[PDB]
Formats: sequence, C-alpha cells, structure tokens
Amino acid sequence: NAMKIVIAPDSYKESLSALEVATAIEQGFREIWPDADYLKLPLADGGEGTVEAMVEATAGRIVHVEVTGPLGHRVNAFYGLSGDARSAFIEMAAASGLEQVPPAQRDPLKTTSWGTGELIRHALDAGVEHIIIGIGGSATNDGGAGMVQALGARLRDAQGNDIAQGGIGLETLASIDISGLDKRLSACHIEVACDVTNPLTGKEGASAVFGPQKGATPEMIERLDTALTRYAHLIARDLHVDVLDLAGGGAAGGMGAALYAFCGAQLRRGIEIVTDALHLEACLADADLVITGEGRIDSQTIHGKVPIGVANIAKRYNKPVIGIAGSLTAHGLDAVFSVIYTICTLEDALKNASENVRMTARNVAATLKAGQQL
Amino acid sequence: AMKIVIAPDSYKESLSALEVATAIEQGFREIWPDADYLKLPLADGGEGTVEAMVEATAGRIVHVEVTGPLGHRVNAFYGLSGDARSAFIEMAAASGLEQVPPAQRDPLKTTSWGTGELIRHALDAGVEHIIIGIGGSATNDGGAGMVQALGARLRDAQGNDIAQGGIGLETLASIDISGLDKRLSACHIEVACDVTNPLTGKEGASAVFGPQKGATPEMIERLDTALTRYAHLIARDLHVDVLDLAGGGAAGGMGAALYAFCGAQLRRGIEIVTDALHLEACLADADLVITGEGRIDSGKVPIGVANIAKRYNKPVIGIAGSLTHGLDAVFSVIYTICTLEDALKNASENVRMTARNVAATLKAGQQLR
Ligand SMILES: [Cl-]
Repeated sequence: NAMKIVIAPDSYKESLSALEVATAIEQGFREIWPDADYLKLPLADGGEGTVEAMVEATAGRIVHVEVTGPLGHRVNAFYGLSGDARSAFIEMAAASGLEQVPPAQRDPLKTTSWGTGELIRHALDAGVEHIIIGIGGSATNDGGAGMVQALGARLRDAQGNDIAQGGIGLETLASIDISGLDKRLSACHIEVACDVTNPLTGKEGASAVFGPQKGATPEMIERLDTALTRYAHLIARDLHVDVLDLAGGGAAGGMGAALYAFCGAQLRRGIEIVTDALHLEACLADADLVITGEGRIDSQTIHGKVPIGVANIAKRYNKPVIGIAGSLTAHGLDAVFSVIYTICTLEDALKNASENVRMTARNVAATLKAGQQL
Repeated sequence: AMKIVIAPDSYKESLSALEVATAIEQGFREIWPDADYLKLPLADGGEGTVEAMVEATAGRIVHVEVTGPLGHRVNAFYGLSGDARSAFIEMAAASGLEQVPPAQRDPLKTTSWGTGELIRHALDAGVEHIIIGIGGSATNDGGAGMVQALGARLRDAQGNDIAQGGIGLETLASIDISGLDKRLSACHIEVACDVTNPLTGKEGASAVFGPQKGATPEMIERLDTALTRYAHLIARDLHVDVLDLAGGGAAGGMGAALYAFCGAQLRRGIEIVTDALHLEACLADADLVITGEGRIDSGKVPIGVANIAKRYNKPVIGIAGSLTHGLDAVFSVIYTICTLEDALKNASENVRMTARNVAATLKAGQQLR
C-alpha cells in the first residue's frame, strides 16, 4: 500500500555523487512523506563516476591495483566488482586517461592503453561474466594496441619486433597475432559505453576529432590517421573483422574498434548499458512516482542523458517523473525544477549543494501532496 | 472548474505585481488551460500600491502637477477605482525622497504641501474612500504643509502663515481648522502605517527617520522640539492626543496629522489592501492560491495571503524572485535588475516556466491515489 518512490538521479558534476543526490532528495521527501517506500538507484551515463555508482547500486567493492599508466610508468588504478561478483565495472581513464598525464608531458604518439588491458585482465581473473567499460577521457591514440597486447595479442613489425609503445608503434604494425589473446574474453559479455558515432579513420575519425585534445599537432594527426587506416586493414586481414565502417570505432583513440574486433565487445550508449545493468525498468514498473535529476557545471556538456533515459522508461509504464536539475545559472519529464550550485572547493559548498537539493525536493513533495488534496 | 487565485507582490527592480501574476497564469495554462483564473496583484502600502490597486479595481492613473518637497513643481500622480468611489495615494509621488537629489536633502525645509493637493484632487472626484501610503518621505514637517494645502491655517504670533518645512513649526502659534476642507470627516481615509513610532522622543520621527532624510543630530533636536510643540498645540486646539499615537511619527509626523486633522485610520498596509480587494472572499471560494514576491535585499504580501488561505484550508504555493511561514511550498526564481535589455523578459519567462512546473507537479499529485 505504501507509496513507492523511486529516486534515480545522475550526479551533480564537481559536487554531489548520484547517491548523495538521491539521499538529499529522499531526506527532503521524507519531511512530507516520512512513511513512503523509497528506492534509491544512483545512475550514471558511462562517464566519470560510473564505477562508483555501479558498485553502490550492486553492493559491490572498488579494487585498487597498480597498472601501467599512459606514459608507461606504474600508476594506481581501480576497477569495480558487483556484490554478486558476476560483473566488473571499468573506466579506462583510471589506467590510461588524460589526467594521469601532467600537462608538460602529453604525446599521443607515445601514450599507451596497456593498463586498460590490465584492468580487463584482473576483472576476467575475478571470474566475471559481464564487463561494463567506460572509455571517456582517454590520453591514448594507440587504437587500443597497448590494451590488446596486455591481454595477449602480439602486435609485431616487419622484422617480428613487437611494436613500440603508443601510436608511434602502430605505424610499424605487420601482423596481429591473437593465438595468445586471453581466451576468457569471447566467453565474457563486454559492453562499452559509447555515445559518439565517429569511425576509426577519416575527416571525422579518431585522430582528426579527438587527437587535438590529446595534444596532436595538425601533422601528428595525418600520421595517426594514416596509421589507423593500416590498423583497420590489418584488422580486416588478420582478424577478419571490418572495423573501418564501425560507428564509434574511433572512440578513445580507436579503442572502440579494438574492443569490438579483438574482445567481441558491444558499443552501446552508456545510459542504456547502465539502465539495463541496474534493472531500472523493473524497479520503475512498480513505482508510484519517479524522481531524477543531474547537475552540470559547463554549459556545453549539459546533456540530460540520465533524466531523459529515466523518463523514456517511466513513460512506457505511465509513471509520473519529476527532475531536480543542477546548474551554474538557470523532455518526457512531467516537471523539472532547478537548483543552482557551484564547484566544491569549499566542502561547505558540498553541504550547501546537499541542502539546496534537499530543500527543493521538500517543496516538490509538498506540492505533490497539495495536488492530492485537489 | 478549478478556481485558482494568483495574488503576488511585485519583484523589486523587476516585474510589477500584475506582470508576475500574468507570468504565473501563462505557465499554469500550459497544464490547466481551462481552469478559472483570477489575478489579484497585491501591495503592502509601499512602492507600487497605487498601480496595483488601479489594476486590481479596473480603475485608472491620473497625472497632476503639485508642489514638490523643496517647493518646486513636480508631476505627481494618483489612482481612482473603477467605480470612482476610492482614491489611492502614495505620498512619495508628491513629497518623497526621490524628488529630492541627495545633495539638497534638508528636513528643515522639505514640505508635504504636494500631498495635501493629491488628497484635494481625490476629494474633488467625489471619492468616499482614500487609501494613502506614506513611505519614502522627504519631509519632517508633521504634515503641516499637507494640511495647509487642505485649508488648515497654521500661523505664528503675528498671524503670518508659517514657512515651509519643520522649521516653520518652530514659530507655530495657532492652528485653525475653519478653512479645513469639510469633505475629510465625511471621507473614509485609511493610511498604510506599519511602524509603531510616535511623533516625538527617543523613538520619534526626527530621531528615528530624520537621519535618512538628511537630518543632522543638531537638526534632529530642533525638529523634535518643534514637533513636541506642534503636538501640544494639536492637543490644545484640536483636543486630540497625538502625543501618544503609535505610528504618529510615520512620514515625519504625517501619520499624526492624518489622524488629528483628517480623521484617518492608521492600519497595517496589507490589512487595508486585503479589505479593499475582498481578498478573503476571493480566497474562501478558491481551490488553489498562488502568491510570491521579489526582493533584492538580504514579505508581508505572501504571508498575508497564506494566512487568509490557511484559514479556509486552501493550498498556497509561493514563487519567489531574488538576485542570488503559511506557505505549503515555495520555489525560487533568479532575476536581474531591469536596466539590462532583456531582464524583464527573462524574469517573466523564468516565472512562467517555474509556474508551469508547479502546475505540472500539482497535476501529477492529483493522480497519485
Ligand atoms: Cl604513466
């Protein structure tokens, strides 16, 4: 009988995690409806915070582990494992991301994805049947060549020499050999959060569109673009997979195409991966009311990926859905209310972000109650 | 049909009470097109009370020229009701601090003559009822200019009409209300008065409100002596104790002169406006009350509304503007001052969108069984 209220928000970036957002909403709602049946389900879009969100949702753990970082030195990375141990959650950026690289050291000719392969290997080592991988924020333009080598593939040059680390090495590539390739991979269900359509090569390929932001000069870009062409050609030829035409294969320096061609990964929109994995639809089918939201700081990246995906599912069950949306200044949702917040370089500001979500949530609930009485 | 009353105050430096009410109704109609809406722009007796009352009563604004606070000609205004039975006056239009540049602020010289004129013109339209707000005064003359403009003869020891301003009060020797417009006692005159301060003393007009009107400490002492006298002469010649009036110090002592000379009632501004628009009958009949206000600083209207509403067990939601008790829920809108080109438009849009989401939320709650 108790009213069932599902609270499935994204994070407020640079401030509250998805779960802290859900918790502040629940506290506000409980001021009006102390005895409702609340189900919190912290969501993510496959980007930053996905591993933590997934681990919370699944009662899992974060496993910290030393891997090879993007410049080939030892870095501390992490992956997540589900409560049941059947799923691993990986953000490649922990091993191979731009922020593992101090500004006066970005060379996308040298940077490697090796440590992403190590994270995948450790996940596989833990017995998982399912891996979810986020590939945003990459330092690498090596087409995932480091990654697949770390997993057992031999990527050699014309004289049988393993290729050099980074995109540099891919120019020299003569034979892909997957006799050594970790056999647990094709048995595994591997999903990659991929929200771009860019292919491996060309004028909207990996090097052209994303190489600049990893520090490629105009000329470095042609070299890498020309090398990923060869890569695709040696992929089609030595793996018998066509990767040149794949939508999203140009993601994370071409790692999208390596994850597809070597690992049997599926490239899917991240919100759909996360939505399926946490069984949102099953949680919602029952609900009376769905509350969601998200917070963005930068106005370019204000994309309601989580609220809209939540609303799309809810509408199939005709559930009312209300969003509490965070912004610096102030789509299937029945209503959206805004919360102004800032970047948390006080922690006092973390508390104020918490308080403003809670208080808005209170007023939303009070207004729902007022509606009942009409 | 659902009855929805929209009864907000203005957003200061932004949307008028009516413009708030219009933005709210627009957003609500996006969810509930066919409900019954009533916009009642409200005011607390302060800035914007004449304009809100005209709108709320389908009346009109009358522009007329009067004597400003330093004696010069100013274009003041007032409001008549739709039935032409009530006048709405803001003193400040005639005798306000906005009419006096900061450099030229002298509470020894400033006159309320202009205010008396406004009142005379309202009496001239045969109104039975006058609502006067007395905020933002430049004057510390005890309403002496005002009443002299209404025919009261206030003169020194030689029969000479006293000079303009509270400095004229130092020589006041006799009050004669024989020329005093006979239409005043007849008139139901209500004065928005929301401070308890009396005419004279430590918490009197001059001590408490003088300084902001340019009163120096030395000036404050002169004026307080002169108003103390005025007060004694009022008791002697009009047989009325203004010396003990809560609110007599309002508007440099104008509250006491409206009480004593005019027969006016001093009431809380919100309580005058309530009765005038029959807010209690509108609300008793409503299903749903929406209110609000906007402030630029660090709310009598929303609380006044919610207090009535809750008496009839009506849901009340506020939509509150800003730059950075009895309500079921309140939601905030950020606005900017309206000197920027799109500031008014953006504020109106933000109110509208918020109201839509309030309406949509109320609707979802309806279907929560
Ligand atoms: Cl490194």
